Amino acid sequence: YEYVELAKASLTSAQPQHFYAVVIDATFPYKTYICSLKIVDPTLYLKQSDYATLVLYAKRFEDLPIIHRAGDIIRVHRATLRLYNGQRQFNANVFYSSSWALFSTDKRSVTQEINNQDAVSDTTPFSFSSKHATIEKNEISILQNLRKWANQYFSSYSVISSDMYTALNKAQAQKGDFDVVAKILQVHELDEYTNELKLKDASGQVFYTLSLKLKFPHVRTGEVVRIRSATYDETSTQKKVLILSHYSNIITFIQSSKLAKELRAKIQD
DNA sequence: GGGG
Repeated sequence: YEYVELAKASLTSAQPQHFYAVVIDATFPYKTYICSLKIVDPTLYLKQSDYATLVLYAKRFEDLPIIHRAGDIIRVHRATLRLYNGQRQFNANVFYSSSWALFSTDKRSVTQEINNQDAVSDTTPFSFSSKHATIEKNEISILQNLRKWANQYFSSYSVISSDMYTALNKAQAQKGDFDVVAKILQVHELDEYTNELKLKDASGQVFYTLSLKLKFPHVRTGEVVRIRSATYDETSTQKKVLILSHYSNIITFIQSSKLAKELRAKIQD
C-alpha cells in the first residue's frame, strides 16, 4: 500500500490511511473491545514527548494487540484519522476492515526471548490480527528505517517523558488513576496465578503490586517497567501497594532505551 | 469511545 508518516496523514480526506509507527505506550486489551496506544514516528516525536494516539476497536479480545514492550513497531491498515483534543488520534476498527501487525524492534520479540526462540524471517510479524498477514517489498525498507530510528530515538531520549508518569513519593496523594516507571527489585510467587512485584522508582520509594503471572509473563527481577494505570491502595498498612485494573499494563523497553538503562543503574536495593 |  501507501504508508503515510504520522504527521503527514490527512485530517481532510474521508479515506482510510495506513502507517508504520513506533509503540511507546499501551493499555492491555480490555472490554468496555479496545486497545489504546501512544504511537510515534520520525515526523512525530519530542523535538525542539509529543505523540499521536491510536485506538483499536474489535469484537473479541483475540483481535487486539498485546503490547509488552515500548519500542516495538506496529503497522495498521484501513485507519481513520481524527483529531481528538489536540493530538492526532488514529482509529482502526479491526472487526470491520482494519488490521494490525506487530514487528519486533529488538532481535527478539518479548514473547520470544521468554521462550528462547529465533525469529522466522525478520520481516515477519511476531503477532498480527490479519487472517495470516504478509508484506510486500516496498515496505522492508520502511520497517528497516523505523527500526533504526527507533533505537536512535530510545537511545538518546527518555521517550516516556518525565510528565507521563507520577513519582511514587506522590502516589499516596493521588486521587484516582496514574502511571509509574520503576525498577522491579523482586518478583515473588504468592500462589498459582499471581506474583508480587517489589517496585522502586527514582524517588527512592518502595511499592508493591500484584501482577497476574500470565497477563504479564515478561516481568523480571532487575528490570525497568512502565506501569500504565495504577491506583494507590488507600487501605494499605505496613506495605505501600499500587493496584492494577483490567486495562492496566506492565511495559518493558527495547534494549536501546536510555531511560531503562539509566534506572537499572541509578536504582538499587 | 478515546485515560478506560
